This record gives sequence, structure tokens and C-alpha cells, in this order.
Amino acid sequence: SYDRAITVFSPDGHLFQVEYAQEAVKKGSTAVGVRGKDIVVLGVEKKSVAKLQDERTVRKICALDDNVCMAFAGLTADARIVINRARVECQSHRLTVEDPVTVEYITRYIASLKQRYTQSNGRRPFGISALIVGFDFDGTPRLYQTDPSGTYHAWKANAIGRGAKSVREFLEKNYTDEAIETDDLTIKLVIKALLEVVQSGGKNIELAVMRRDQPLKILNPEEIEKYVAEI
Amino acid sequence: SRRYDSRTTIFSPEGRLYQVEYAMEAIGHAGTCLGILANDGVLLAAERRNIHKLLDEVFFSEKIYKLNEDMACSVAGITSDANVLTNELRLIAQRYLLQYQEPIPCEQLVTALCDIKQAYTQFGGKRPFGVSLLYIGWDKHYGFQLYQSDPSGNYGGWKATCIGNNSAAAVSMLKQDYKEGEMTLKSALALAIKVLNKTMDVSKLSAEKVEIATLTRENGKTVIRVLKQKEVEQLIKNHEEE
Amino acid sequence: SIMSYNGGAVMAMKGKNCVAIAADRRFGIQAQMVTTDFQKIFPMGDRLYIGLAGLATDVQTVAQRLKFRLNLYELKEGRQIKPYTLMSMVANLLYEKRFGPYYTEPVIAGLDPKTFKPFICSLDLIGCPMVTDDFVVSGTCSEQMYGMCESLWEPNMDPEHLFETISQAMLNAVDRDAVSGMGVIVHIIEKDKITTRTLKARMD
Amino acid sequence: NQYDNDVTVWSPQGRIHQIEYAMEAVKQGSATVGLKSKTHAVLVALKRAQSELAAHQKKILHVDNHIGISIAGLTADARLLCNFMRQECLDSRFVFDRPLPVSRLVSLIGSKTQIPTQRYGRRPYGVGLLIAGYDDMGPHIFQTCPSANYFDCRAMSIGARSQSARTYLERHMSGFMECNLNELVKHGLRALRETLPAEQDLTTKNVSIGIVGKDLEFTIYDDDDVSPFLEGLE
Amino acid sequence: GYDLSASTFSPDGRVFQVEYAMKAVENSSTAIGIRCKDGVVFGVEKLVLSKLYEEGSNKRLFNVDRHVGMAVAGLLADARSLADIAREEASNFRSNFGYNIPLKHLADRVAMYVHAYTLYSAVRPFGCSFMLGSYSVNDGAQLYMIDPSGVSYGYWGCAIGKARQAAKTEIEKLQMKEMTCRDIVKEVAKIIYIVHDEVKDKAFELELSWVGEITKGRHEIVPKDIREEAEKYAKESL
Amino acid sequence: GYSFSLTTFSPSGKLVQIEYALAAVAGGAPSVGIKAANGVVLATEKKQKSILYDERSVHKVEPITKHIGLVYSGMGPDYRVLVHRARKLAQQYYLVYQEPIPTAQLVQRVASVMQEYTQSGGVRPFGVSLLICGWNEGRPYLFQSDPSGAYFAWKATAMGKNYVNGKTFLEKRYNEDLELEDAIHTAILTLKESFEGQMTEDNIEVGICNEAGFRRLTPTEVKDYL
Amino acid sequence: TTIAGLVFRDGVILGADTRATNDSVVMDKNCEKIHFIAPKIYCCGAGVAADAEMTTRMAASNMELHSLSTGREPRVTTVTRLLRQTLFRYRGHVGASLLVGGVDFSGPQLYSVHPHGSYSRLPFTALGSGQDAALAVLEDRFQPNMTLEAAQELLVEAITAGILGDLGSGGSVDACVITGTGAKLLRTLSSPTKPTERPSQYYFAPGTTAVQSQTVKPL
Amino acid sequence: GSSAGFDRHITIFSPEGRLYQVEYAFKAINQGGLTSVAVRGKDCAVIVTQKKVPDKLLDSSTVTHLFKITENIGCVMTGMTADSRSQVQRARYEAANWKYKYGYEIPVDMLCKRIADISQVYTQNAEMRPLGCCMILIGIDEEQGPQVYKCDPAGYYCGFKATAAGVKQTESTSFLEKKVKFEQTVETAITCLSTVLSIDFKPSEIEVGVVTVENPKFRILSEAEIDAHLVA
Amino acid sequence: TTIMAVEFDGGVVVGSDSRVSAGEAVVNRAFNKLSPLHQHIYCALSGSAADAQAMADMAAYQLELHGLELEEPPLVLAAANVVRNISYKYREDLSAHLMIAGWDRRDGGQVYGTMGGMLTRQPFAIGGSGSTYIYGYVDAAYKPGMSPEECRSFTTNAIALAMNRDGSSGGVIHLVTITAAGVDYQVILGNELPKFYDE
Repeated sequence: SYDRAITVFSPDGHLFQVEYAQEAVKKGSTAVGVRGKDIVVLGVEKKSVAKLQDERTVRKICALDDNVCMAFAGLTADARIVINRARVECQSHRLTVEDPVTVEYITRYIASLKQRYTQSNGRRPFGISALIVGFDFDGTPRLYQTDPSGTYHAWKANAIGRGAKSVREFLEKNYTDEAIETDDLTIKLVIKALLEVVQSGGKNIELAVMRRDQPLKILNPEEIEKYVAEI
Repeated sequence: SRRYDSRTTIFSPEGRLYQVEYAMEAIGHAGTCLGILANDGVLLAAERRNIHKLLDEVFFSEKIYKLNEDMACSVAGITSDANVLTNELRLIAQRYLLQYQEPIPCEQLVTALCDIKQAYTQFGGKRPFGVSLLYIGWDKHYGFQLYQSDPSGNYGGWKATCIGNNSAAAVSMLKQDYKEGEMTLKSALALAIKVLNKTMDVSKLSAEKVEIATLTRENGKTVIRVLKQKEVEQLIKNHEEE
Repeated sequence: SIMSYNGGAVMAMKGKNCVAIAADRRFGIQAQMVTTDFQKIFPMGDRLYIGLAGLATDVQTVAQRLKFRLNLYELKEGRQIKPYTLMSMVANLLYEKRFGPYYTEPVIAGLDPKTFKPFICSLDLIGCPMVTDDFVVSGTCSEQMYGMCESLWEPNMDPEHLFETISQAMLNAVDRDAVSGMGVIVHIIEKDKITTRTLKARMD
Repeated sequence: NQYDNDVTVWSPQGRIHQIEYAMEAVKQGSATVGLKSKTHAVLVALKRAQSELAAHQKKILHVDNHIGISIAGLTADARLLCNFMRQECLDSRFVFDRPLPVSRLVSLIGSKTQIPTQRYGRRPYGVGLLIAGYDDMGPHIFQTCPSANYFDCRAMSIGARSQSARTYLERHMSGFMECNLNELVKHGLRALRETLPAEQDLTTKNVSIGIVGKDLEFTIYDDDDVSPFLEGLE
Repeated sequence: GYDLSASTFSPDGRVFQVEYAMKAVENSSTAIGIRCKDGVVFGVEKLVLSKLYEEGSNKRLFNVDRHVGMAVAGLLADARSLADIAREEASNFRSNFGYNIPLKHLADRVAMYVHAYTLYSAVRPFGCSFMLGSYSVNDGAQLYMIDPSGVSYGYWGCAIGKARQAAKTEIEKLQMKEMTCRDIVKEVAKIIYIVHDEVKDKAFELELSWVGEITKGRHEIVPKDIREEAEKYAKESL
Repeated sequence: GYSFSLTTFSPSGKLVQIEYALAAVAGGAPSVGIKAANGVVLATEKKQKSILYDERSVHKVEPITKHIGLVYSGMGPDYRVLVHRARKLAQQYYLVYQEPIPTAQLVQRVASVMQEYTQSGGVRPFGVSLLICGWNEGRPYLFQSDPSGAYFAWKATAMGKNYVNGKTFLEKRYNEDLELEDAIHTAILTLKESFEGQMTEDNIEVGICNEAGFRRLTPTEVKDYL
Repeated sequence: TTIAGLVFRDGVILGADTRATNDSVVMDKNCEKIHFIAPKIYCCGAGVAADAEMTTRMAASNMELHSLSTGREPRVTTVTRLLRQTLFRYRGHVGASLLVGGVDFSGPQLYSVHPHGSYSRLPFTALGSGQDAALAVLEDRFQPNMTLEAAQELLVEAITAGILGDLGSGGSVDACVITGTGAKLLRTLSSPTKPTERPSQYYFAPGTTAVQSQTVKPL
Repeated sequence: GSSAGFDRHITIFSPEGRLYQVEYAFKAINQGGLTSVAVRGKDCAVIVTQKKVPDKLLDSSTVTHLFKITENIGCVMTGMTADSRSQVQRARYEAANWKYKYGYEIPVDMLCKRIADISQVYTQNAEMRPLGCCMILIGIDEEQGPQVYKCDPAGYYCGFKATAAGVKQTESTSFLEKKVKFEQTVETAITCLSTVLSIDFKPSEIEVGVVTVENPKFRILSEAEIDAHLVA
Repeated sequence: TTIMAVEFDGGVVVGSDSRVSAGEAVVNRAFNKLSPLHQHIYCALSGSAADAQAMADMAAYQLELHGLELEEPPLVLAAANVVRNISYKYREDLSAHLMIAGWDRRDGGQVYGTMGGMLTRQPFAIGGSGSTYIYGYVDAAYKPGMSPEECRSFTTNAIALAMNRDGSSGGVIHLVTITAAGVDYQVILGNELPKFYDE
């Protein structure tokens, strides 16, 4: 069995492997999450959109449970593994506590799994960052973000992947209480925030929202097109 | 021993995995495979590289493997690696059938092999599988389907794709000619020959240098079948006329 | 006894360039009947069938596990399995659980994939094959089946005569067995065709 | 350069750099003295303090009723070894219903710490030890090293500038056997104070004492309890 | 770097790592073993690095069995573990066959264990050389020596340490075959005092142990009175 | 043992360790296989360094089962390991199916053992190529398994030293209709094309496979053929 | 089951009946009980049919590997040792009663192997349920160094006694003759029993059985 | 002489397909400074070796390169002493195990092959190095007669009429070559060693192990037995 | 089964019957219960055939290796210790007594009883199911200083008396005399067996 230490400390207390994993997240397609009043919206860029590719197979916005979904950035293959782990954990929690897991609880689990991979023998860190949204039993909307190191915070509006900083700068100066007043407005914010980086605005963005109680919904090309015309 | 370790599953300073990238270089040099999905079926068409006159023919095909009753795949890159993966897909499909008493849906099969491929990239210290696959299948959820996976353990559904030598060229040629929803197996097969005539630098295509499986439905039964040389010859003939 | 827990009878008969396989259709727990169309004979090729009698749960498990192995075997080697090879595969599968065996006595009936030569055999619970040139029986009413086969079976019977022989053997044999009955399914395996028939039988 | 990274790599001079680097850890530690008379065995250590608001680090640990130790070097390793020693002593009392002879316990330590100095990937224990005990062969003062070697001594000193204490120890060791408890503790203190800077002096804050004798279980004296021994020093 | 691992042969077919371990035994005190007419005598020039150390500390003479003694040179920690290995062997042999292990067999077994640490990069070769001596009525007197490589040979007289090249010539000029334990104890002591360096490597103690007819086959430290005489005859005759 | 791969991809996408294992094969002594209509021949140079080597002691052409035989080019002691493994694989197959393992199923299993030493921890590939011949389902079979674990079915091929010249010679001389007895002649002639001096019936070894089974020609028989 | 063996002047002769039964019902009227171990070594099996079958196949497979690697004829002693070491391992749970007979470099050898792992090298033996009848014949007529034909006759009579005296045995008599030269596997050396010539008769026509449903699938 | 990566430190293939580490292990055999010679006769097999005891205090009886594997199998080791002893012990274990599971004494060719198989593993596994020794086995086969086999560090083994190992391996082979193209066999062997060493050693300078058809049991000649062949 | 071994100045005399039984049926009437573990060391098997044969083979293998390692004929005590260890280690699984008799150059001819893992050296030893009937006879007939010829007679008589009384014993008497010179076998057939009161 391979027991070599891959993630180790450097002279100035830096974990090179973890920073290299963060570099992989920077080359990932932009993903934006906005926490609205009664809704949660996720928006990922489609980067190179070919005309011969089945759109439904490369979605970067998956569902972990009825109330929890997530968007990622970085290594797609790595993301799949993490998503499956989370899904299994969600069913385990639902079976031992007889209740839907809270957004923060599953966020905590994924973050913990990522940290475990930065201090274990024979493995490298996961090369992805995730945006976790959803609603808890009481009805309050949640938005979390985990990274390769294993750290996680709760946000109002965040952006990961290539151009995360650019989108973050625009989100700060555009996120207010009069920007998430209505469901439509909240979605427009994410679309407008995604238009700051994603080239050829229109069908280059993958959007999906999660309204209170109902299952995850995915906006269609023409449904997103209409929103773009209003902006 | 740290001294001799090659360090296969660690990131580079730009967040790249070199072994995976170099496994991919292998593939771009393998024989060309192309997949086209039609309304009435799906097909694979592969350049043969086993060409020497003293090769015996004894086998179904060089690079096209049947995975279960409803799917096949063709492979590009390290042949002996492909043998490991193709045997594993057969095992995965039979595991599913044993458990659910139903054929494995095509995307579930692809995903489960790709999990095996991603694990080699992340832990264990071994080199990755130097293989890309194209998979063709029919299932009751999505019907006719075509997938591609690569040594990173990444996969994606396609209408038409190509891997191996001169894939980039094949793709731009498929982007010009592939008609979404308007494609028939006859049309698909024609396009295959067109794309294969251009990705192969032997001018005359030759029905000895290619391998073509088609996958169709007849009476609620999937039918996978390697085209015989006559049919391919005719197919080639038909391209010459154009 | 565990073998009579669900009941059931299976028999295979050899004819002139043709094989016949029949079985009862009753699925019951002890004295209570649950269904009257439980599958006991499974296809293992165009002209190859396996009949399984014994514990219903093991009948289904063995059939499914054998299919798993046969499918993989037929993907690896690019050909249809031979009747004799299938027998060994089943024997090996049954012998693996030597000290915790599957409660099922299988009977195989078919024709060689390339030569179309009739072949029938039976194996015990632990996997001891027994190839015969006349007939093989298995189930709760094996004794009754032996009597019928021993006196009714003739050499070189044609498809029609073979059908009548195995039908009469099974029908009269299951009528003296309380846990076997509720219909009879017969499969006639020939070079170019397979004929499946359900006989008019007692439903008590 | 190519020989001082692994413990399993013999250098061309016939040395093992990694074991030598692990011995440097004991030399950087705070000094501690160990001496014995005819009926007693005492340990005296200088407690170090990270800052003025910090408590002085523990340096004298309990092993058993007849055995006590003084550490120098990596504290984590010292606690590791201590645990091992405690278990061995407990095992001896469970099986044979008698205290484990100090000499036998020292040999177990030697063997345990020797293993890691021959296996690839492993490292030597980075802690030096001073062991005081009392069994059927009288009082003992043992000194364990990071390279699995141990010496039976009349008096010993390890840690930063322990050579000065050793020099003092050698000069006054002739009257140790006939020394009494109070007298024997003074010598240790005097030798322990020799490794200290001209300005600094031994007080009831940076001094810890541990004694074990004929009719006395291994006890440790801290701060206010070390006043009596401290009162009288010239 | 051809000399970094024991599982790597150099271009001229040498295993440098094992040779480096032999260098560690080369820069150490000298121990001697002499096979007389009815026994074996061991003598070590124990170097007292400090005056604080108790008389009899860091013993380089061990009892691996009732009838077997061991004299070592080199890394004491490595030597100590080898002594425990030797003890294990002897004990295991008695439990399996019901009698005292023959010296030759014991030496062969321990040598193979030593040889096992000279083929891989996972472990390093032992940094010590030792001698095995024993006496029985059915075997007579036997003396063997094992080094870091694992080679085991039987001897009449042997020396290990920094002054083994000089001690061998001193052992050469002796008629040990017709000598006895009682008479060889004075010669061993004398020889040790001769090879011992005055200026360099100052302050040493003399360790003496024997096994033979005089001790009725049991290996033990030479008696104080006899050692006194031997040391008195060593200093007076030097 | 080392748990990491010793064979890994280069930036050009090559696995040099396997390229280097192939260099070992190509410097090996020559080997030839020919599949005739009614059989296969395997033939190899077993020139010994001296005349002290008891030539009859060790055999490069080896049976696996009644119906399968092997020869190799490259590293003799690596060949030994493979021979033993093929023999165990053929037995394992026979114990399950109670029919002797088809040649192509033996080739796949052995080739698979070869691929594992291109990826498993701490080991180097095999410095050997195999030619395997067999007779099953009234058809003769000849295969080559290389160090990468790839296999190919041949009508005729040559390997070891001077294989490229050898193949060109077999292009020109092989035909499908060719009977065994003739096949044997052109086997022995392909060897002659690269042989040093004076091919005796003790410094080549020859095995044949047909309906009757696989066997090593006896030196007495090789002599007749010479 | 009645199996027997005997060492004659130029080799060994094995014999067995061909009846396989389930408790008290004849399942197989012609099962082969003389299994091939090697070219000059055969084995008769008694006890649990599945065990005997799997054990001999395993022994034959292992002997083949050994013969292939050594390149020499397998010894009979290697076979018996392989068998007893395996059987002893399972502590009699593998019910295999074997009679190994063969001719190797050291000559003709005959062994009786029991389920627990014990073995016996003898000039003549017998195992199975009809083992006492066959032994009776042997004790009464066995002579050392018998001629090939005289041995066959004796073995046939020994097996015959078991066939007629033991309810567990019946059918035909199989024999196996092994010498330095060749091996003669005489499946059905004698057929001492057969059924009647059928006094009456009963047959069915092409519609005597009432059919509920039919399904024909052309191939 | 191409080289890349770590192909000279561990047993991996170099650019030309060579195994440098294994080649270095052959150079380790000559480090002992000895030469061995084994000669197969018509009804016997003899093994002669250079017995050098340059130390005086060394017990000459414990110094030998000839070992008894089984009752009928003897051998001579050449190369690294410690490695040789471990290989001798392995051979003895293999032989005893063979008889225990097969019921008959292991043939010399099978024993040599078994030791060679074990040596092959070292050339394929990088974690451990090959042994720096050479094994030569002699024994009487019941069907083939006298046998002489030798395996090396590369895992290669073969049957021989006469073969040598050590520092003067190339010279012993050239001397035995002309001879092939009891008493004479023993003489030829001794001659070959003496010829390439130019010393004409006395009875206590060499060791002799033999196995004849009449006396199959491995035997070691004494001082008086060795001198007798030296006087003639 | 009846087995016996007697010590004499210069060696030992080992003997046994040849009956292998399965209930009331004699499965082997000419079985040799004396097995050689080494050149000068023999063992008499009693109890379970499979167990005795398994242990004897195991001991022979172990002793063979031991002998070659030490380059000297093994001691009789070593052989007994090897058997004792196996018999003691598997005392709950095995059911057979391997009597040990032989000769070495250290302690001459020795007889050891290793039944159930317990080891004891005796002047003479008897085991097996038929040994119970001859306990009184051997106690009254054995005399110290018996010669080899007298030991064989003593052994023969004792075994013959047991064979006639015990249903599990019978057939012929296998005899073995071990001494420095070597091992000399002897078989006493049914017609040449000592006759006593059989009425």
C-alpha cells in the first residue's frame, strides 16, 4: 500500500500541494451563487460550448438531496467523487436522524473530507471548490463554499473558478437588499454577475434555482434568453 | 523509497496532473476512432493499425469490444491497458444485471469505469490507464447514446466525437456536417467514411484499414454488428462517387 | 427437508436429434400454494436450457449467478458455450459451496452449438454431474418420474414422439406428488426451432 | 549532504548523521542533574519558561513508586517514552507482583529506542533521559540517549551547558555515598547552578526536585516545596 | 550515489553500505577471543569516557546462554539487540529440540539474521562485530566471529576493534592449543594492555569472561582474584 | 516492496521502460513461428557459448498443455517465470471448464500478467516476447505476446535478433496453402538467414503443433530436416 | 460401489462397477469410476461422488504441472502423498475413498487412500460398499506374480461378487490394465446384467396430450 | 553503454535493454578472489575449490566453500560468503520440502532451477539486490546418471559436462574445453585449477567433493585422500 | 494395535503387530507400524492411522532438515522432543501415540514415550490397545541387562500374547533392532509366532 506523504509543509509553513489544488480551481469555469430572500440561485459558465455535445451530461450543478444542491469549479472528475460521497452521506443522515440534513451539515462533511485528503498518506488534495445552497427545515436559505484546503464559510453571494475575483468585485458593489427583493431580481443578479466574465453572453451560462420546499429546478435556454433581454 | 518514487498522483505548480496529460499524448497518437449517433442507431469506425500482411484475422475485431447485450466500445491508446478496462466494464455490467436483473444504463456504466480511472489519478502511486474510450449503447431511459471517457476519468455524452490520431480535424469536420436530429444510420455511415477519408493520411481509404460496428434496435432487441468488408468497400465506393 | 420446502419437479429427455426439458409451474411454501407460474427452466443459449428444482430462493440465485458467469464467458471467448462445458461450469459453481451448498439439483438439456448433438445431464446439490443417454429427473417426485421414464422412454424418438413421452411422464408423475403440479411447461429443442408448450394439467 | 537525511544511511566515515542530529536535541534542552548516595537517588532540573506569564515546563515525571525520570529534548517524545516506561512497570507489578528492577527497565528502553534507528522512514527518539530509582541493588542513576545507548552512573548531567555541571559533579563525587539526603540534594543543586549564567540564579520557580530512597517513594518537589533545600545554598 | 543503499551494487560489485558499517566497528575498542585447550577467554578494552560512569557500565561482554558468551565491538545499541537476538535463538532451540544449542549452529543462525539486513534499502546493516564462545564435553571449545556482512568463521584466536591488526600478531605468538583457561587469562589481559593506546583513547577498564572446564561449561565473568593476578601480570610484564 | 510504478509516461506519451524491455527482446536470439494449413512450427537458435553447456539440459521451446507450446526471445529467466504461469493458467482453466484452454484464451491470460508488470509497484516489465502456438477446433493458432501485454495473431513472424530481415524473408516465402512439413523447412530457413555458423540439430530447437498435439522435435528429427 | 485393484507380475489391474445410487434408487446405470490421474497412473473412486471426482481432477491437474516442470514420468508415490496430504487437511470431511494404481520407474504400485488421509501400500485392495465381497474373492484366490490374463479374471470376479452381493453396486464391470508398456482402459469389460426384452407395449400418438398454449421460435 | 534515470542503482531496464545491477552482481562473485571447478565424469561428478586460509588463528575446519545440500546432493559456492551461506540454506530447505511433498529426492536439475527461479525475482524487484554468489550443484540422477548444474545472479541456470566459476572462470573454461573436445575426472578438475593458478597446491590447499554411481552419497575427501591424487 | 520397544546395552529393539482395523473389519492385515524417522531412529505408530502417519512424516521432515543443518546424526532425544512438541501442540486434534526408539553416539540406545505430549524415557515401553493385556507379563518377565537376542525374544513373546487376546491386534509381528552397526529388520509370520496357552 502506498503510504507516501504528498501534502507536506514548506519552509514558510506553506502546503504546496494544497496551493497547487487551488491553482486547478482557478482554471475552472466561473460559478456564481447568490442567496436570495426566498430563493437560491446557482450559475456556472459553459466555457467551450460545442454543438455536438449532449448538454445534460456535463452539468456542473448537481443535487445532493431534495433541499441541497451544489455547483463546483476545477477538476470535474474530482467533483464527481465528492458529489457521490456527499449524496451517500445525505442518505445516511436521513436514516440515522430521520431528517433532511442542513446545508451547513453537509458542507461541513464535504469540507472535512477535503481536509482529510491534505493530511493523509498516498493521496493528493481534491482539485475543486464547491458552492452549496439549499434550505433548512425552518425555511432559511443557505449558501456555503468549500475549497481544497478544507476551509468553509457561509456567504451571501460568492463566485469560484476563473474570474472569481472579478465576479466578487462586481457582486460586492451590486449585492444589496434591493437586488434580491424578488425572485426575478435575484436571478438577474447572478446572470449579470456571470456576464462580467463569461464571453458571448446568452447561452454560455448554465442556471438553476432552488425555491423554498420544491425540488431543484433548471432554467432552459429560452428561459435564460428572456432574462438576458431584460438586462 | 522516496528516492525512486516517480510521484504519479501529485499536482504540478499550475494545478496540472502531468501523468494524465502525458497519458493523453499517448492517445492522440493512437489509431483514430470516431462515433456518430443517428435517429435509428449509433456507430463506431476505427482505423486499424494491425496492418502487416502476415497478421491472421482470427477475432471479432481489433479495437471494438462488446460490453453486454446493449453496448460496445472502441478504445484508443495503450492496447494492453484497454484490455484491463474492457474486461472491467464487462464485469461492471454483469454486476448490475445480477443485482437489478436489468441491463446497466449506458451512462451508469461509463461513470463507474471513470471512477476507476479517477482513483488512479488521486491515490496509490501507479501510472494512469493510457486509454480513451468511445461507448455506444441503447438503454430504456435515453435510447441511442454515445460517450467518450479519457485517462483523467472524465467523460461526456456526444452526438458525434472522435479520439486518436487527427481527432481535432475529425471534430471540425463533424461540426460542419453533422445534422442534429436529421441523421440516419445511412447518413452517419456516409459521414464516417468522409471524416475517416480525411483523418487518415493514406489517400485511398481501403476497407482493410477500417473497422465499423453499428448498433440498432430490431423487435425490442439491440443488435450490435461489425460491418463485413464488402459493406465497407461499398461504403468507400459510395464516397468516391460524391 | 429443505429440498421439499418449495416442491417442484424437472426432467430432461433425449430423442433423435432433439432434446426435451419439462418442469412443474407451482411455487408454494410447504402445503400452501402461492403462484402457479414460477419459472424453473432457464435459457442458457439458443439450444441450451437448464432446469432447476429445489429451494426456490436457491433456484433463482443459482440461475442468476450462472447467467452472470455464462455471459462473461460468452463475452471473453467469442462463442456460444457447449453443453458439456456448461455442465462443468455449473458443477464448479455448486462445488464452491461444498459445505454450505445451494439447495437445487439442476438438469441441463441442449444441443451442441456446432454439431447439434443431443445432450442431457443432471447434477446433485454439491455438483456431481451425471450424463445419460436416455433421461434425467430431479425434484420431489423423482421416484415417480423414474418409473414413468423407465417404461415410457424409447430410443431414437422424433420431436413429436419425444414431446408425448416427456409430457406423459411429467403429467402422471406430478399427479402422485402433492407438492408438484399446477401446470407443466415443456420445451422441445430442435436444430432449427424451439417449441414451448403448456400442458392441460390438474390444478389441485 | 547525501548521508544526513535517513537513519538507515551509513555515512562513509562509519557514522549515522540522523542519530547525531537527534542528540543535538538533548543538548538544546534545559540542564538536569542526577546523583545518588548510598541510600538515595535524586534528580534536579532547571525548569524553562517560554515567557514571564508562562508556567515553567514540567521536567520531572513519575514512572512508578521506585522510579522517576528527568527529561531533555523533544517533550512529546519524552511523554511517549514515559508512557512506555509506566506500562512496563505496571506490567511487572501485575505479573510478578513486584517492582520492575531499574536496570531491567533501562534495557527495555534501549531496545525500544534502538529499533527506529535501523528502519527506513523512521527516526530516533529526540529525548535524553535521567533515571533515578531504588530496587534491591540500592539507588540507581541511569542516562538514556537518543541513539539507544545507556550508561549506569554515579552522577550525570544532560542539556544546555551540562558539561560545567558534569565537571562539578566529577569533583565532588567522592563524598556522595556517605552524603545524607539534605547534603546530597545540595550537591545536585550546586552542580545544576553551575550550568546557569553568571547573572541568573536558582530559585523556587525554575527548580524541580525528585527523590527516591530506601524508605521513601519517588516524590517531586515544586516551587514552595523546594524552599527547604534551597535555604542554605552559599 | 552507489553507496546510499544496501540493495544497490556499485559498478565494481561492492556493497558500500555494508562496508561503511564495518568502518563503525573499526573505530571502536578492541575485544579479544582465545580458544585454549579446554575453554575460551574473552577480553575487552572497555573505554571509560567519563569518571561519572559506574564501574561495570556499558558492558561489552554478554551471556547469550548458559554455555555461551558474547564479546562485541562497534555500536553498542546494535550489539545489544544482536545479543537479544542470539539469546532468542538459543532459547528457541532448547524449546524445540530439548538441549543446549551447539555453538556452530547458534553462530550460523545469528549470522543469517545479520545477513538479512544487508540486502535492502528498507533497513541498514548492523554496525557491530561480535564473538561467540562456548564449551561442552561433547563439543570441546568453540569460538566464532560474525561481522556486519554476515560472514561467520571459527577461530583459535580472534580480535575485533581499532587495534585488531596489532592484537592479531600478539595472539599469533602464543601456543593456545596446549594452553588452558587459567593460563590464557593472563595472556589475554597482557595482550589487551599492549594494544591499548596511552595518549589517544585514554582511560580504559579490563573486562574478562571465560567458559570451559574450569567454569564447568558455564560462561561467566572471570573471578576478581584471577582477574587481579592477570592484570597484575599484565602491567608488570609490559 | 516499492508500491509505486517504475514504468510511467514520458512527456511524449511513451512508456520508456517498455521501450527498453523491447530492446532486450530485439537483442535476444532469433525465433520464428509459421502457421501452416494443418499446423504451426516454432523454431529458435539455441547456440551455446561453449561445448561445456549440456545443450539437452534446458529447453527454449516448451509445452504448456497437450495442444499449446511456447518459445521466446529476450531474457531466459523471465521466460521461465511466464512458462510456469501459463502452465498454471492452463490448469486453472481446465479445472473449471474441463476442456483444454483455447490458444487465444491462453494468450489473453498470459498477456494480462505481462501488462500488470507494466503498472504494478516496484517491478520492471518482462524482457521477453512470447510466440504461442496451439491447435483447437481443428484450426492451428499462432500468437505473439510482447512486454507491454499486447498480443497479435500471426500467419508467420520472427523475433529476437534480426527480426526485421526475418519478417521480409517470411513475407516472400509464406503462403496460406503451405503444409506443415514445408512450413518446418521455411522456419529453419528463416533462422539460417541470421545464423552465425553451422546450424546443427543440437543448436536449434523445434516444436510443432497439430491435431496430434504440441511437441518438441527430437534432435534426431531436426537432423533429418537439416 | 465396488472398486478393487491388484498387483500382478507385469503391472497393476484396476476394476469397478458402474452403478451410482441416491439412497436406494439407481440414478446412473453406467457411471465411470476409474479416473485418469496420469498416463501410467489411474484411480478408482468410492464414497462421496462429488468429492472423489473433484479430488482426482485436482490431483491429475497437479501431477500434470509437476510432470511438465520435471519433464519426467510421475511417480505413484507422488500421487498418493499429494492425495493423503490434501485429504488429511480436510480431516475426513472430503469423503474420498481412493484406490491408486500405476506403474512408474520403480515398478507397479497399488495404494488405498482413505478420507481422513491414511494410506496403505498393498498387493491387492478393495473399497466401497461392496468392498467385503471383493476382498473375499481376493483372499481366496490371490497369488503373487499372477499373469495379466489371470489377474483380469480374478479382478473381474472380485468386482462381480460386489455387483451381485452388495445392493449399492451393480451394472457392468470396468477394468484398467497398466504395465510398463501401455495402458488398457477397458470400459465395460463384462456386462453381467441387463433388463427384460419387453413383453407388452404402450405408446402415444401425435395428440394424446392436451395442450393449453404453444409458442414456436425458429432459429 | 547508454544510461538514464536510476537504471544503475535498481534492477530496471536501461536504454539498450540491459540490467546493470545484475551485471554488477557478477563482478561481486570475483570479489572473494576464488575459483571453482566442477567436472562430470562417466560415472562420477567432482567439485574442486581453492581453499585459502590467510589468517593462522582461523579454524581451517570451519573454512569451506563445499556444502552438503542433501544426502546425495553437494555443492560449491563462489562469491560473497554471506550471500552464499543464505543460498545454501535456501537450497537445503527447498530440497527437504520437495521430498516431504513429493515423496522422492529432488533431482539436481530441479533443485538448480528452483534456486534460479528465486534469483530471477531479485532482478525484477527493485527493493532488493541480487545475491553476489554462484552455485554449482553435483549429484547422481537415477535415470540420467552424474549431473552438474550451475545457476547465477541473473537467474540463469544450465546443465554442464564441466564448468567453472570465479576469478579465473574464463581460463578454467578454456582448459576444460580442449579436454572435452573417476581418476581422470578428479585429475582434470585439479589440473584445470592448478593450470590457471600456477601453484600445484598441496592436500590442505583445496577441497574435494564427489558423487559416484556406486557411491551416490555426497562425500568430501580428506588430506590423505587429496594427497593421493596429487602424488599421481 | 500393540507396540513395544526395549532398551539394551548398545541399542534398542522395536516391535509391533500388523493389524489395521475399521470396527470389526480388518482393512489391512500386514501393515508395518514401524516407521524410520532417521537412519538410526525409529518410531512405532499407534492410535489413528491418519494422525500417526501425518505426524511421523512431519517429524521425519523436521529431523531431516535439522540433521543437515547441524551436519551430525540427530540425537534420539531430539527426535522425541520433535514428536513431543507436535503431539502436545495438537493434543486436542490428534489421537495417536508415536513411540520413539533409536540409537545415537551420545546416549546410546534410548526408548521414549511421547503419548499425549508427555515425554518420558523408559527401559522398555508398550502402547496401543493391546498393551493393556500384557502389562502384567512385561512386569514379571523384564530383567535388566538383557542382550539383543533376549530383547527380541521378550518383545516377540509380549506382542504375541497381546495379539491373541486383543481384537484390534493381530497378523504378523514386525521387528526392528537398532544399534551402532545399523538397522536390521525382521518379520515373524503367523506360523512362526510364539505359542502360549490359547485354550
